[PDB]
Amino acid sequence: DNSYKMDYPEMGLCIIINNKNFHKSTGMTSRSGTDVDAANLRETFRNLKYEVRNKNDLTREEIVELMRDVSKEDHSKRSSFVCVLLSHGEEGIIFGTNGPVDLKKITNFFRGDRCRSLTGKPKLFIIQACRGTELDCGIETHKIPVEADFLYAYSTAPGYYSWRNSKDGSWFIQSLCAMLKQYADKLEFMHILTRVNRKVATEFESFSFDATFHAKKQIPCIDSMLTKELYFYHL
Amino acid sequence: NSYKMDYPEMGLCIIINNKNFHKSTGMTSRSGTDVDAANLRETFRNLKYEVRNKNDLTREEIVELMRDVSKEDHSKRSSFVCVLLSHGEEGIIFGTNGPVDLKKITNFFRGDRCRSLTGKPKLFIIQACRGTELDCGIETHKIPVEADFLYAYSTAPGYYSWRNSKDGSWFIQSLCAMLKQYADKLEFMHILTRVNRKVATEFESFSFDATFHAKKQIPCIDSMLTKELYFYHL
Amino acid sequence: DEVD
Amino acid sequence: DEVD
Repeated sequence: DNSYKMDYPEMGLCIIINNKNFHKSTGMTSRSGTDVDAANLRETFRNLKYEVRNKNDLTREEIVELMRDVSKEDHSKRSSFVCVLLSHGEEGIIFGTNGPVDLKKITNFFRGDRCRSLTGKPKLFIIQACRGTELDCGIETHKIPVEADFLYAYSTAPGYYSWRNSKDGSWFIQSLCAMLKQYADKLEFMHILTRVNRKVATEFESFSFDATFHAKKQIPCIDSMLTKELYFYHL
Repeated sequence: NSYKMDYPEMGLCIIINNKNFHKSTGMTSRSGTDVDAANLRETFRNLKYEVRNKNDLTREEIVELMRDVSKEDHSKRSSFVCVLLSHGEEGIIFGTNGPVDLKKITNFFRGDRCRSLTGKPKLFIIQACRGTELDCGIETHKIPVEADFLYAYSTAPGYYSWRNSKDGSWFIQSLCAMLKQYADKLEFMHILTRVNRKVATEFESFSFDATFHAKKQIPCIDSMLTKELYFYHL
Repeated sequence: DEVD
Repeated sequence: DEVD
């Protein structure tokens, strides 16, 4: 059993939280282009046969409540769980429309001992958010652990900004959807994400009238506590 | 696509084995770590790495060692491996006399600071605490300067990492066994996933102290690699 | 391009 | 078994 069982009746839920407009208390910019991301993800995971639920502009209270409620559903007939977070962020932190919440508080509901119908099933958290404010200048070329079976697909390295394009969407979500579309019927998930890493690292470079933000680079970060290989196809 | 691993040399494997700590730090001796260091030496020798074992380094000696190694000419080397065996906290590895930021160590190998490793995989294998949480378990320019690093952590963020005084650490035991079994068959992320499964399923702590008994561990693969890594070429 |  |  080197591969997760992915032939349950349902692939599972894909929760997309798309935070675009932020309250003035938190003081934050609108995240132009994130609607492109949310739509790309909806279509991408629809074609992978996930039950997609799009949510927009949730407060941090609403994020925690949504995650609590979803973790209390019966996932028995579901192979996996996916949550995509599109928002501003800091290291370990995602922003509701009205302020920060620790990622650990969101993901804890899905721990092996707290969401029993997902125990032993892959729980994927895909995070398009800053992890800090560094820029990458680039260079010219039998129990199981309660924390097991999580994958965090971070858009950027710890400590760094994550780049978004107001017309095309974020670099990471653009590349993620493109690689899932091309390779989900061929490659194991870590190899898909490695191609995402390559695509973001090599094909994207910032263009800015402000020299301090110009010609910058990005590498995503795959954080796997999975115990098996993950294939989105069957047979 | 796959990293080019047919350079004349696979590369260096630096093993820092901290067992004995200065009395004034209050840190305990890490019984079992010599088993890890010898297991790692043989495992990476078999993979044709130029292994260098270092033992009981101060925080000063760790920084100087890594600065010096990053200043070597790696042009004929396919890859670089560093294994850290010590006490730790999140983001921190301990020399014998105090802490070192992991970032300080790895920054020497950034794509802009070690040009002869640019575009080559840089693997940091870390057997150390990331905190004090216990897992009770449940019954069942052209490229980024941060690109091409992989951090293979023994344990999840925030958690203790377990070591057996006779057999070595759970993670290094499992890493060496999976490399020995699968390095001629599987891509590296798939090897580390087997290591994840082995640690998560086969190990459980036995302790006379109820607080520390029947606990579990899941390692954490942190990949900023841009290609698949295979230890067999041609 | 913008940061987020 | 011991913690590091």
